[PDB]
Amino acid sequence: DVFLMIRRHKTTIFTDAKESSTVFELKRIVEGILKRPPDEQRLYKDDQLLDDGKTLGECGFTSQTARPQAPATVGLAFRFEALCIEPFSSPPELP
Amino acid sequence: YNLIHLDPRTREGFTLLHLAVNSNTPVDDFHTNDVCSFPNALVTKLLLDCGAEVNAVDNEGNSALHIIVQYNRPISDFLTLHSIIISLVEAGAHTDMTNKQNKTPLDKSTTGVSEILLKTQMKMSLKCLAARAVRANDINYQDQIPRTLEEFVGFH
Amino acid sequence: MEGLAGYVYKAASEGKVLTLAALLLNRSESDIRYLLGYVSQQGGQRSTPLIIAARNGHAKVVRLLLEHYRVQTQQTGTVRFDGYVIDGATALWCAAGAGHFEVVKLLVSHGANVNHTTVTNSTPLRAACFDGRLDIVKYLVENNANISIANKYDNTCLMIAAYKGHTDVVRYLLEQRADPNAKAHCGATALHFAAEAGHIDIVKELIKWRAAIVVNGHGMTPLKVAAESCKADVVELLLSHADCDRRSRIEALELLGASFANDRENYDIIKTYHYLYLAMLERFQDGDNILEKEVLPPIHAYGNRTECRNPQELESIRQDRDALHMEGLIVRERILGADNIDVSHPIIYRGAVYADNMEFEQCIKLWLHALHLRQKGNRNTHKDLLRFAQVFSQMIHLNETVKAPDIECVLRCSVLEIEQSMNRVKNISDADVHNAMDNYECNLYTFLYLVCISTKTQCSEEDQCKINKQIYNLIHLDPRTREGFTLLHLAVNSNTPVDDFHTNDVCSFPNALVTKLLLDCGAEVNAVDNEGNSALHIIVQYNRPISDFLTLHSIIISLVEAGAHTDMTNKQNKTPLDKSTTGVSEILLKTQMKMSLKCLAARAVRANDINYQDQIPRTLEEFVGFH
Amino acid sequence: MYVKLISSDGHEFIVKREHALTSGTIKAMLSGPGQFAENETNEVNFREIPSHVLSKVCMYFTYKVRYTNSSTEIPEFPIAPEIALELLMAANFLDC
Amino acid sequence: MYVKLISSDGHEFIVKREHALTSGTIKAMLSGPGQFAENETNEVNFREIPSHVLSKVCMYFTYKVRYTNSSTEIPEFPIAPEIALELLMAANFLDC
Amino acid sequence: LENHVRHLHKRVLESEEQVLVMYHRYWEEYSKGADYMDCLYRYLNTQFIKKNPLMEIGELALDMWRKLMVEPLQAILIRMLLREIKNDRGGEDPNQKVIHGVINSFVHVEQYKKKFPLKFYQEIFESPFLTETGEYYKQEASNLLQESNCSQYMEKVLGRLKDEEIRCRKYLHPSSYTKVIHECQQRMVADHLQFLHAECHNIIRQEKKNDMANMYVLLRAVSTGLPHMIQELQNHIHDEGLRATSN
Amino acid sequence: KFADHLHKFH
Repeated sequence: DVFLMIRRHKTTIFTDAKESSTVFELKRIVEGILKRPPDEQRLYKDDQLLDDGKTLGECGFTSQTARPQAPATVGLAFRFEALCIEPFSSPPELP
Repeated sequence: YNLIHLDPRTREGFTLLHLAVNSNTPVDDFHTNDVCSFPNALVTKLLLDCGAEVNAVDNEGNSALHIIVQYNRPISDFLTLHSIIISLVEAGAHTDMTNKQNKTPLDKSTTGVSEILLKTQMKMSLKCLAARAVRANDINYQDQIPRTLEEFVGFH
Repeated sequence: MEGLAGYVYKAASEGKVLTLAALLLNRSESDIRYLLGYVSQQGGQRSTPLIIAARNGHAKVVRLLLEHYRVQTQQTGTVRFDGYVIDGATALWCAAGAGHFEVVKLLVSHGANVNHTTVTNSTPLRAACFDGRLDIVKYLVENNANISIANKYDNTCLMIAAYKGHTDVVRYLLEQRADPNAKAHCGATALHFAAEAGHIDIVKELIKWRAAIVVNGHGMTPLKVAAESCKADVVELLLSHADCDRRSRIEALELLGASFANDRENYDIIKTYHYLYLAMLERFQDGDNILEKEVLPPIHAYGNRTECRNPQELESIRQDRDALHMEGLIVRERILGADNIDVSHPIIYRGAVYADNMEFEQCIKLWLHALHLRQKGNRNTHKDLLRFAQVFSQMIHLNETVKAPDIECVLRCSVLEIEQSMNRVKNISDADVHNAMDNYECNLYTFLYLVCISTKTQCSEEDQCKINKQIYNLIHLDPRTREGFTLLHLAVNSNTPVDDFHTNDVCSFPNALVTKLLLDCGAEVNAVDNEGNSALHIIVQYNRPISDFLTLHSIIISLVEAGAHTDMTNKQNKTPLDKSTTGVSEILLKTQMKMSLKCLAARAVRANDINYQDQIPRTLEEFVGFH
Repeated sequence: MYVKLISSDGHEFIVKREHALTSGTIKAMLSGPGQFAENETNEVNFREIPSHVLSKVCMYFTYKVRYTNSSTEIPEFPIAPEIALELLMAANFLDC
Repeated sequence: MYVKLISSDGHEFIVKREHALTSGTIKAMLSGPGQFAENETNEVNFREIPSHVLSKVCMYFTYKVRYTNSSTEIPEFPIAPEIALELLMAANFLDC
Repeated sequence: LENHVRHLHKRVLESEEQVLVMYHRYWEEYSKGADYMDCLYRYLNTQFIKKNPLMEIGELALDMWRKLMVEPLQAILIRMLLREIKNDRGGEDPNQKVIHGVINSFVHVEQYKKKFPLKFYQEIFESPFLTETGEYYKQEASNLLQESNCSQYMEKVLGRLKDEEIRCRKYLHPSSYTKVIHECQQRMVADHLQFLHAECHNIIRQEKKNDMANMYVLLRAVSTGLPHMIQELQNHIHDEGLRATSN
Repeated sequence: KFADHLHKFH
C-alpha cells in the first residue's frame, strides 16, 4: 500500500507496491515498462542511491509518507548520469 | 414539458420536482389521499423525463435531492425512495450541491438508509474536489472557466 | 541424542569427512550404529546418512562409513521425489539412481543388497538403467542380478530403459538375457515404449533379439502408436522386418499421415500429404488384391466429409489446409475407433488453432466433439469444460454472439462431469483424495463460469428453458465444495477463484445474474458452510459495495425474496448484520429485513437455553436451531 | 378498525386492525366467511392462545407498527424466559 | 496495461490502464481509431493540460481507484489553491 | 450526417439487385463510425446534450440512418430480404453474413430506445416475414399432403421444422426464434391437425415406432393435438389388455 | 492463444 512516482528526466511513471517489498519489484516494473533492465538502470531517493537489496519499508517509503493522494518520488538514471529530473511547470499565481 | 418550461415556483421556491419528491406536500383527503401519495417514484421519473430542472434551487437553497434525502419512511417505502434517488442521479443531480447553509445532501440526510443510498449513488468526481477547492479558497472563476463550470462551482 | 545424529547426517550430505570423523570420534559401538543409520527428515527426505551420502555421490564419505565404522547395509528410508518417493530403498538403490560408479562399487564390495525390493519392489537395476550409467548396470549384473524383479506395475528395467533414449543400456540388457516379450500392467510391451520414444536403434536391437511384436491390453499395436506419435522412422522399420503383413502396415501409413496434420510438435502438412501419397499408392498398386478401408458416417464437427475414397479427391486438397486437417482427423478417428485417449488432443489442438484467429464457429464444434469423446471414454474432462468457459468468455468479450445450443451442450456435459466427480470423490482413496476434491471444485467453478456466460448471452425462451433445466439438475443434485459451499455460496462469494485466461474478463463473482438464475432454478437459499455461513453471511462481507452497488443490492434482494432468514446464526452465533463488514450492506439488509415475533421469541429461547425438544413443532425445533 | 382477539382464558384484547393485520392467520382469519361488514366486534377468538402470551402478541403488534421504519438501534422486546417457548409457538401460529 | 499520458510541456505520465480509464475522454481517446491494439505505447497527447495539472490528475486517478469503495471518511485530496481553477478545467475536459 | 446518409442512399438505391450487400457494407461502416463518433463527441454529449429535445450523436447517427437509409428503403430492402430467405428455403445458400447483418440493422438502429428497442424490427421485418413464412409454409403443407401419406408427411414436417429452426438462428433476431417456428407449426401440424388426428389410430394400432415418435413430437407443440393421441393410446392399450387377459 | 495451454495433459 505504498504509491510511487518513479521519475525519469520527463517520464513520470505511477506505480504501486507493498510496504514490505524490496526495490527489485519496482525495478522489474521499470524494466517491463520503460524497457531498461535493472543491470543498466539505477533509481534514486531524494538525491541518494538505492541498493538492490533493501526493502521499501525502511527505505523511507512508509504508507504514511507515500499515500496515493501524494505519492513519493523515485529518481532514475539510465547508462554515470546524475539525478537531473526536470520539475513540473510553475503554477500561475492566485488571481 | 410545457409546464416545466413555464418554471412553476411555490411561495417557498419549491419547483415541480421539489413538490414531487416531498412527503410534506399537502394532499386532499376526499379521494386523492387514497391514491396520490408523495413522494412518488413514478411522478419524479415522469418529471425528469420531460426535461425538469434537476438541480433546481428553492429559496432555502435545497434541491430535489436535499428534499428526498429527508424522507422519514426509509424502509417500508424504501424502494420508492431508492428509485427517486437513482432517478435524480440518472438525471444528473449534483450530489455535492450545497444549500444556503453550505450543507451537502449527506448532511441533510438525517437517515441511515437515504445517506447510504446517496453514498452508493455518488462518484468520486474530481470536478467536485476541484470546485470545492476553488470555493474554499475563494478564487474568482468569472470568465476564466467554461460557462457550465461557472454554474458547477456555484453549486458548491 | 538427536543433535549429533542430525549433524552427522548434514555433514554426510555436505561431504565434510573431517567433520564426520570429529563427530563420530569417541563413540561406542552402539553410538556408532546410532549415528550411522538414523532416519532424519531433511529437505523433504526421510533418509539415513548413508542414503544421502550415496545420493550425493560422496565416495570418501561412504567408504569411511563402511570401512572404519562398518555401517550396516540395511539403510532404508525415503529417497528423492517427483514420482520417486518410494520408501524403504537401500543405499545400493540410491547409489544406482545417483549414477556414481564408485559409490555403488563400494557398497557392493561392502555387501549391499543387489536385488533389494522396496515397498513397490524397485530393484537397483531399474534405478541404474533410469540414470543411464552402463557401468553401474553391469556391476549390478555380475553380482547376481535378478531381471525378474520389477516394479509392481510389471515394469522391468528393460522397458523403462527403452522408454528413455539410451541405446547402450538396452543393448547390454538384451545381450544379458532380457525379456523383450515383457508385458506391463496396462498390457503394453517395451516395443510400445521404444516406438513412442522415436529411437529406431532400440527397436532394431529388440527385433534382433526376437522382439515378437504384439498388441497391448488396450489393443494398440506398437506400429500403430508409432504412427500416431508421428514417428515415421519407427514406422518404416517393420517393412524391412517384413512381419506387419499388408493391412497393418497400410493402416500405420494412414495413421501416420493423419497424425502429422494434427500433432502440434510435428505439424507439417507436407509430411501428411507425402504419407497420404504412400498410403494411396500402396492401397491402389495391385488391383486384384486391393486393400480397402471402411466408411464411417460423416461427423458434423469436421463439416461433411468421409476421408477421400477417390485419390483424386485427396490431390484436390493440395491447395488447402483446413480440409486437409479435417481429413486427417477423420482418418485418425477411423483407425483409432474414436475410443482411445489419443484421439482427443489432436482435435482439441485443431480447435485451438481455429480459436487463435477468431474462427470460433469451427472451434466450438471441434471442442464439443472432443468433449463428447472424452465423456464417452469415461475420462476426466474438467480442463475441456474450463477451456469452453474460456473461449465463451473470449467471444463474449469480443462482442460476438454465443450459440445457445453450444452452451447448452457444454452445460449438459458439465453437469454430467460434476456427477462423475461427485461419485468419484464419494469412494476415493486417501492417496488421491486431495486431487479428486481439487478436480471436483474445478468442475464446480467451471460450471459457475458457464452459467455466468449463459446469463451474459441473449437467447430465446426455449434455449433459456433448456439452460435452466440443465442448471436445475445440478441444483437438485446439491453439490458442495470442501468448505461446504453450495453453488449459491460460490455465486455470491467474491473469493471464488475465477480463471485467469479469459473467464476473468467476463465472469466476475459475485454476479447478480448467476445468483438470480440459481434461485430461479431452486437453490437452497438457507444452506450453510462448514462454519454455518449462509448465502447472506457470505454476501454481506462484500468488499466493493459502492462501485458494485448494483450487484450487491441485487444479490441481497434476490436472497431475501427467495426466502432467507436475515438473522440466521452461524456456528459463532453471528447474524448476517453481525457479519456485514461494510455499513452499506448492513443498511441494505436492514431495508430488506422484516421484523418478526417468531425470530424474537426464538432468540429469547436460544439465549435462555430453554429445552425445546418435543415441546414445540419440528419446524420451530429447527427455527430456534438456527436463530 | 378495532378487532377483538379473544384468548383461551376469555380476555378480550381489543387492538387496532392495522396492528392486528400484521399477522398471517389474523389477516387470514378476517378474510372470507368472517369479514364483519357490519364491523361490530371483529372477534378473532383464539381458543388455543393463553392470555398471558396473547398480551405479549398484542404488545408486539404495537411494537412492530411503531419500530418499523427505524433501522437505528431498536429497543429490545422483553420476552420473559418463562413466556418464551410459549410465545414462539404463538408467533408461529399467527405467522409472526 | 500502462498507458502514457503526455502533457503540454512534454512530461510523459505513464499510468496504469485501469487508473486512466476512470476518466471519460481518456477512455474515448483510447477508443475507436486510437486503440492501437498491440500494447506498444498507448500514448495520448494532451496538447493543453500542463504538467503540474496532469500530475495531480494522475494522482487523482490513483487516489480514486484506491478509495472508490471505502466510503469510510477517506483522506482529502490535497489540491493547492494555484492548481485549483486550473485543475477544474482539466477535470471538466477529462470527465470524472 | 443527414447529408452523408443521403449520399449512401444515392449510392445504395442505385444498385438494382445488390442493394442488400451495399446496405450491409454501408451499415457496417456507418455503425462503427457512429460508435467512434459518439466516442469523439463525448464532451458535446455529456455537457451540452445531456444538460438540455436533443439527441446524442451516437443516437443521432443511428436515427439519421433509420430515417434516411431504412425508411426510404423499407419497401425495397425487405422485398428481397424475404426473397433471399425464401430462396434459402428452396435450397439455395444466400450470403448469411449479409442477410443477418441487414436484419440485425433493424434491431441495432434503435438500440438507444428505452422502452421498445425491438419495436422497429418487429413492425418493419418480423411481421412481414411472419406473414410471408405463414403463407409459404401453408403452401408447403398443402403441397406435401397431396403427394405424401401421413407416414412420410410427418417426417417431412419434422425435417422442415428442423430446417426452419436452424435457418432462424442464421438470420433473425433471437427474440423471433420462437414465433417464426411457432407460426410455422400453426400452418403445417395444426392446420392439418385433424388430418393427423384422423390417422393416429392406425399409428398406434400397428405400434409404428417411428410414426408414433414423429407424431408425438409433432402434436406436443400443438395445444389440442396431444389429448387425442393420449386417449387413443389408452383405447389401444385397453383393447390389447382385453384381448390378452380374456382367453 | 489456446494452443499453448494444451501441453499440460499431452
